[PDB]
Amino acid sequence: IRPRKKGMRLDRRRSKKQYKHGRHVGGWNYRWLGS
Amino acid sequence: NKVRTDKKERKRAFPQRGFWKKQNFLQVKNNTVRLAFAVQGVDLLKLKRLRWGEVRKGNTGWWTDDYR
Amino acid sequence: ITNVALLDPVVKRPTRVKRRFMMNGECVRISKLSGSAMPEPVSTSALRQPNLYQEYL
Amino acid sequence: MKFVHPRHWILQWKIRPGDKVVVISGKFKTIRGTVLQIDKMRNGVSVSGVKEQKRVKQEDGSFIRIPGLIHVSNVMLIDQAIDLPTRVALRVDDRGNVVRISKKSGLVIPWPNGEMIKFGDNRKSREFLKSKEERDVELRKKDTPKDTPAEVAVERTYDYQRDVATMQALRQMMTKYNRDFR
Amino acid sequence: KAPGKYVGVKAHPLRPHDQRIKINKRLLWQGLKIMLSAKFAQGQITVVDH
Amino acid sequence: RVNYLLNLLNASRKKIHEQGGDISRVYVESYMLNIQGQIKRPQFRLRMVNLIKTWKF
Amino acid sequence: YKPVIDWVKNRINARMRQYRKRSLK
Amino acid sequence: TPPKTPRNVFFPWQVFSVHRTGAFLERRRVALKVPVNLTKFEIQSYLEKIYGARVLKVSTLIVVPRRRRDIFGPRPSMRYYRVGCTFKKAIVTLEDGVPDAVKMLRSSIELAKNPDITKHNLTYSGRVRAFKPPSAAQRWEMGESKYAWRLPIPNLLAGDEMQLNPALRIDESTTQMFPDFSKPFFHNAHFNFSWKPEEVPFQQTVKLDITPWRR
Amino acid sequence: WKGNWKGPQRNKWKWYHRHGYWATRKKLIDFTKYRRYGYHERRGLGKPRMQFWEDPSHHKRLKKSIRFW
Amino acid sequence: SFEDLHKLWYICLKEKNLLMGERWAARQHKQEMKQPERLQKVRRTMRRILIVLTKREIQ
Amino acid sequence: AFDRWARIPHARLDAYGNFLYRLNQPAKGAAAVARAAEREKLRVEMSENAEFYSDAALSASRITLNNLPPGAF
Amino acid sequence: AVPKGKRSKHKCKQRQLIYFFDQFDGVFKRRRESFYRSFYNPPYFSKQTEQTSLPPSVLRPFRFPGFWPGRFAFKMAS
Amino acid sequence: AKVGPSKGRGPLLAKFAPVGFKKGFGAIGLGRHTKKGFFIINTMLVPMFKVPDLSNCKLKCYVAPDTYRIVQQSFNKREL
RNA sequence: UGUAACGGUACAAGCUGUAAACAAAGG
RNA sequence: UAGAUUUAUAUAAACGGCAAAAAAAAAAAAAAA
RNA sequence: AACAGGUGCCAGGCCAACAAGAAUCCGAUCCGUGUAUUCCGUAC
RNA sequence: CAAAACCGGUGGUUUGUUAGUAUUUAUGUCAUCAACAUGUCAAUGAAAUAUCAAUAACGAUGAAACUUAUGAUUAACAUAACAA
RNA sequence: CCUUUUAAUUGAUUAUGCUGACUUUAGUCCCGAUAAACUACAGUUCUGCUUAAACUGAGGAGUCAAGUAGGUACAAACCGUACAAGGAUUAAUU
RNA sequence: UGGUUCGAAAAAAAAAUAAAAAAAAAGA
RNA sequence: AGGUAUGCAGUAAAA
Repeated sequence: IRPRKKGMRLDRRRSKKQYKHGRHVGGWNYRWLGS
Repeated sequence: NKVRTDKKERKRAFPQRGFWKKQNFLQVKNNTVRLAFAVQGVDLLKLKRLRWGEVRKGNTGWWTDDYR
Repeated sequence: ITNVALLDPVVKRPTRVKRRFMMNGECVRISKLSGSAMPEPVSTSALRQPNLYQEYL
Repeated sequence: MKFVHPRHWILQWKIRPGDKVVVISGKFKTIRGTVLQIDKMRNGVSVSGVKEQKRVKQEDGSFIRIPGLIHVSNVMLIDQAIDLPTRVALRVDDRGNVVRISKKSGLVIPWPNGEMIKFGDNRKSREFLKSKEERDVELRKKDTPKDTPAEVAVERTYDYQRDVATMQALRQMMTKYNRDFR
Repeated sequence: KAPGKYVGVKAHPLRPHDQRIKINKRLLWQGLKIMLSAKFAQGQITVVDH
Repeated sequence: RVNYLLNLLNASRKKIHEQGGDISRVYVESYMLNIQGQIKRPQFRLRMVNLIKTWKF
Repeated sequence: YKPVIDWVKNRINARMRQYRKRSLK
Repeated sequence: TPPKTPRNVFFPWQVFSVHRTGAFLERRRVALKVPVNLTKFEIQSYLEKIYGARVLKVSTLIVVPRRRRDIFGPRPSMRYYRVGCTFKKAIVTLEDGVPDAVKMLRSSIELAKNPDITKHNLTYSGRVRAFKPPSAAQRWEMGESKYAWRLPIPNLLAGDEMQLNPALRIDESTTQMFPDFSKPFFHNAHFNFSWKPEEVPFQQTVKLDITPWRR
Repeated sequence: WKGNWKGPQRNKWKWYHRHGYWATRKKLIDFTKYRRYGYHERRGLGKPRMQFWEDPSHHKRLKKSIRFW
Repeated sequence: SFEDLHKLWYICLKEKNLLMGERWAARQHKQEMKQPERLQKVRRTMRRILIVLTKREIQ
Repeated sequence: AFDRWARIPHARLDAYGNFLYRLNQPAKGAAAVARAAEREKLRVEMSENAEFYSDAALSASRITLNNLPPGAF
Repeated sequence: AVPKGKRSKHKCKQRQLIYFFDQFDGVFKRRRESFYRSFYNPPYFSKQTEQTSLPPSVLRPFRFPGFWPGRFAFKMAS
Repeated sequence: AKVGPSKGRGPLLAKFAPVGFKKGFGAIGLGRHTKKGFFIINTMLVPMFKVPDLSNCKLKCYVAPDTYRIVQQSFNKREL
């Protein structure tokens, strides 16, 4: 990705999409620590 | 390279008649090392040429054996 | 439990509580924000209330 | 023998070095002997006259056979009152002491002498039966240039009041700028 | 990954399913009666006080 | 590469002599070859990649 | 790398297909 | 990575160890393995306070062990690895000498690896031509004047211990005989400076004829 | 080819500014896919359960949630 | 006291420097140093010094 | 390296010794203390009613093992 | 041009024998004859193998003691 | 890949980067860059090592082997 | 939370954080 | 729960306009999420 | 017959801290948790 | 016309003997991305706390060995021995 | 064993089938540009090409790559190697 | 001798880095 | 015709 597009894109962790999937080593239905 | 990531093994899959030995460069390097040792009184070449268990003090050899 | 937080006795804001031990072995819970000791938990005698939902069940 | 999974560790043992036992299964079945060592991590037992096939040559040029480790479940304790092998029950008295009761006679099988048992140098989970030669030296009875002598080691110099005062002074007089390096 | 191109890929794979079937309740009733008759005939029935 | 066979022959002669056989009347009566495998190396060419083999017997 | 199978999804889909198939009219 | 050094330490954890080099080191120099995050001032203060050493200079390099591929043994895993740890090599120059047997490596198995013997006459790397900056005496400021040996004070201090005449240090097996100045000869033989002595006669200055066709 | 041959270049500046850790973060890709040398969200199990014979005084499970002074 | 532990810390630090020098020298020859357990001894001593001081501060 | 001053065996040298030492030590922690209290109450009751129980039952009530791990058996 | 079929094992065996005889009569017999004629001279002594080789010798051993009519060794002196 | 941390190359360093890349190793700061390419050093920021007078100290790195026996007997005499 | 980089540890797909496998015997 | 526990993972959101740089004088300045 | 683990392989009674068989006979070459017969324990 | 629980602790069952297993990198690509490499942590053996003695022969241990024990396993395919 | 059942997706000489092993072509094609000597009484083989000075008050007129490409025993190992004050004022010690 | 640093000029951010650790009572 | 050695602000002119 080149500078002009980088200057307008946002980082992955600026949203909540990271916490809306259950992907993990054991599969796709991660049970978080502490349930 | 040492990590064997290059493609230099590709040519080695084909025969070649021979390879340059770089003897001029290697002999210059070897003589530089020999001079560095010799200025301090060491005969590195003699040591390298000695037979196993052979002791020769000074610049001596088969000719010394012959004439002594 | 993650939706809840302990409260500092001095600042009254979410805090973290660590257990420290004196020479004699007495345990003291200390709050990060102010360094204050935690007050002793309210006694079961004072906290007790009937559980009417279980009686209903 | 291989080390066993801790799932198979035996919490309290019914067999100790010096006990007389009989092998129940294997090539050495029916053979009686005395327990020479036990390994509690391997669940292993060594019995005199059983599995003696490892040879070692000693100074006089002679070969001696050492007995091999076998699983503890292949031997049964011998009750000396009836001179027969028997199962063993463990009973705890009100004093807190553990004793062995024969299942065939109901009598106490006393523990072999405790002074005849030696423990591994770095692992006390293995026990050995002392010989008379090693026992005799028990009754018959070096520092280094960087070791502290005991008279200095056991010296007590800590005082609570002094420590409190000195640490408070350190904390309260600490500075933060180096004025002597250059 | 396709049939004939990978081990573990099937064209007609086995599928999870319910193995239960249906039978006429009248047939079940008649079968119970026949089973009691068979046990009596073969002497595999004993009657106890309690 | 016949040094391998020469080493085998020399070692066999020495072994038989040490065991007390008369080297003067020892003959090679038969042989047997047993393959063990072949190590393969890529050889990159104009339009294809080949594999050259070094035997192991 | 290994091709790990999503058994939750596969079995749920298989059950859905089975129920539909056996309830068709 | 390593914990940052506090303003007051009271309990230093940093390990200074002696490093045996395969290269040559001078008389008053020693090589030490040190944590990467320490500065020259920190190293010098550490050595002067914990050991009382009189340190003159500290030079630093960062050493990262090279990548290595496991390719050799039977059933080899072709994975990458590094032998040792990344560290700061600190070469300390002190007021007093350090034994060569301590600081440098030796060998009677590979006879060529004797840096204490070969000294700086060899480069212990792939470097072919050694680069050395001009010496302090060769510099001008605080350098050795090439006519100071003729001055009164140096001769008063020399006494009978030293002879200052440079003519006495000429290597007979290297220098050539003096030539006649009126005949063709090389400047490099006996002059050893960047100027023309007046005793050499007038020289001809030749300017290239770049356009002969014009004349 | 024409003249001197030119192919894909090996440029550290370009590669690190276009395909590095932060550049990959800014890209719009499947972040649930495992990446050895970059950001990914295939989450791990954490520290496993203690075996019955280990010392609970030494068994450890949390780093950030309990970080005190 | 604090002074004795402070002195012992530096004594152990010097010993550890020497021992690590020996360990690196041995590794250069691909062999184990002599009496390797001294390093573990020194490490245990230093850690216990720190434990003793920190308990007093915790009080 | 074996340390003779350490009372509890090093786990990496003697795991069995470490485990048995911790088991035989006095109970510490709320769960272990509670379990020890229940065992003590049962022991007292059985000692009072000795004539109504078997020798094996009495011995089992007398067995002592503190600081067990969760789901030990 | 390429083969129109696979050469059979029978023909491959035939070729093995033919090539064996070719190589035998072209190289191996000659080399063996030269080797056996070289025995009438002292063995070659390479000056580049002095450091590890035995001292130069001229004697060639008689390798079948059962056919030796002479003496094998001299009695120890005194 | 041919660039980056792959194939055992690991994180980037100034040794492996072109001139201009800035990456240290964790040293403390000791001054300020000037506006003209210089760096003014302040020695007040040099950490101060606190070293006690080790001269005439009877303590040593290890402890004599007899200390174990002495202390064990001295404690058993109290326990018994 | 999870993961990783370096460092220590048998120079490691384990353990572990410069206190880098262990304090349990303190006014 | 005896202590200790480096670095990265761009976080004033345990919080509230949106909008680059987790939140940027008014206006220019624009929106299906 | 799922009366679980371990023990040289298929053990309710050899070990596994609380029940009950070193049971007997027959086994190419070692062993047997095996075959046949039989006794015992079980609110397991 | 007969018959009439809640919060800790401890084990067991089912999921599941009938189902499956997934955490580390070697290798490709500018990148998105793709992709079950290398048997097993493990010489053999139940036991190495059975590999001792030894130039060689006979011996030692082991059920089986200097070896169908000091890695096992089709076919295609490789080599030999014996037979009219 | 027999009996009954099995939803096994259950029978392979063939899809320029897939994943592999192993034959034939065949011991066939493939071998890059210039080379000698190192001695039974001194020495200087021949050839291709020519920036090979390394303090002379001057860091010796560059960038980039080798994720360390000219260190080290006839080693595709182990070990070692980039010092901006160049540390040996080592005309020392002997 | 360069980078760093000011300018060009840049969140156009080289993950494990810094003149970059809660920011003056600093105890001279 | 980038910035040179007490260093931060700051105006003008210019081989």
